[PDB]
Amino acid sequence: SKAAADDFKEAFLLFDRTGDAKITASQVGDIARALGQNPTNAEINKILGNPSKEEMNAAAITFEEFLPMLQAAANNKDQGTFEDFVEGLRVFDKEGNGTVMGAELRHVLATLGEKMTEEEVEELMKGQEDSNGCINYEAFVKHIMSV
Amino acid sequence: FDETEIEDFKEAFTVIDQNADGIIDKDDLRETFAAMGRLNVKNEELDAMIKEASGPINFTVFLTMFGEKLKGADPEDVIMGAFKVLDPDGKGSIKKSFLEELLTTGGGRFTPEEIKNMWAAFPPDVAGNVDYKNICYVITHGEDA
Amino acid sequence: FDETEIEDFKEAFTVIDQNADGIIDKDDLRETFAAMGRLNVKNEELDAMIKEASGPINFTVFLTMFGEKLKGADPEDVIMGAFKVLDPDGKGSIKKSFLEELLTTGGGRFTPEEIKNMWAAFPPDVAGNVDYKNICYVITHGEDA
Repeated sequence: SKAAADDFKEAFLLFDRTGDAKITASQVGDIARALGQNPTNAEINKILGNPSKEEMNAAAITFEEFLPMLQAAANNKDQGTFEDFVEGLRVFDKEGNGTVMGAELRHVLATLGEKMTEEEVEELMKGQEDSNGCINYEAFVKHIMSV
Repeated sequence: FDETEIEDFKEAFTVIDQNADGIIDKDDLRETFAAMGRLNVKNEELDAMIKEASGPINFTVFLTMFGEKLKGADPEDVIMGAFKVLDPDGKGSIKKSFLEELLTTGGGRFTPEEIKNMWAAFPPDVAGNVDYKNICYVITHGEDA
Repeated sequence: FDETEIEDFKEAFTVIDQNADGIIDKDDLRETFAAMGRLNVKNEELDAMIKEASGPINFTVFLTMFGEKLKGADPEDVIMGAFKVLDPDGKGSIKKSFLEELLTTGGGRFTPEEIKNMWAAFPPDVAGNVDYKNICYVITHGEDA
């Protein structure tokens, strides 16, 4: 709205590697996340196809399509409730203390639903899981929502 | 410009200014080259060095000319800082394809063609991204060591 | 000529120039040979070394004489680079007949007769093309190790 945030246009100049002021359709998922929006990858996929837009063939972009796609994704930020994130992992391990065994969270984050690479899974556990093999998800989900 | 790097350019300015008056003229350039072994140094090379300045080469004109050519010059300790962050487990030289992908995919300065020129005199290990450290040496002091 | 190879020739020039004035004369040649154990070094050997130069042996005359005799000299890391491309799976020394066929059939410098001379002091393994690495050693520093 501007509140006209012109820093979204300045961040588009940091993600366009050619400097022509266009951003390919394959970058739009990760740049919506870097502007403070977490649409799921199936949602980013649907919307695209919904608009008869094929992410399979070469793509370019213009700021005039990327701005309204970020504004259509911005209504879905009401789905980001931290009660359900901590209660999900609280149902994932027994006893009254928030600890996932290391390999349980790593294999679930790579193979269940939207596949996260094991390189990204190791980069998200690095520091929050110590050598006991127990990830405290009270501080883990706190630090994941700090970015 | 750190102060020890400016003192290194002051010492190089004094070794090329053999009249010790504070201004490197064309005779100082020719007599420094003749003392390094250049008996055939042409006057057109000395004139092309003086044609890069708008005035006489005193210490601040030599510093501003080197500043404007070395606008991305990085000392060896900060290049090894960045390469220790690229190899955060220490000791190992990083893979060839990892440096090619991370140069391109992060920045436009890391585009490929430029990556072929990086491999081209910065040899294999250096080019590949496996060794490390020899490239920091030759970026602060050129030519083969 | 890489710069560390030129620094190795500067250190060898300083060990043969025992007067430390920058020019290796015939007395320096004889006193370096006597300090290595050559008590019978003839004056005709010293005169044949000086007969390869047109002037006094200063550092740039010694570098140009070694440059003109070593116009295909290759450092050990680039010889092992080429032998790792000939054995691209690593570790194994390559077969005798594979190096004889690939030397001949690619280039005229790899003709056979020359391949018999390669096997002749570069022993079997080396000659054969099975070992590897000892030949890179003796091409950068001669004689049996």
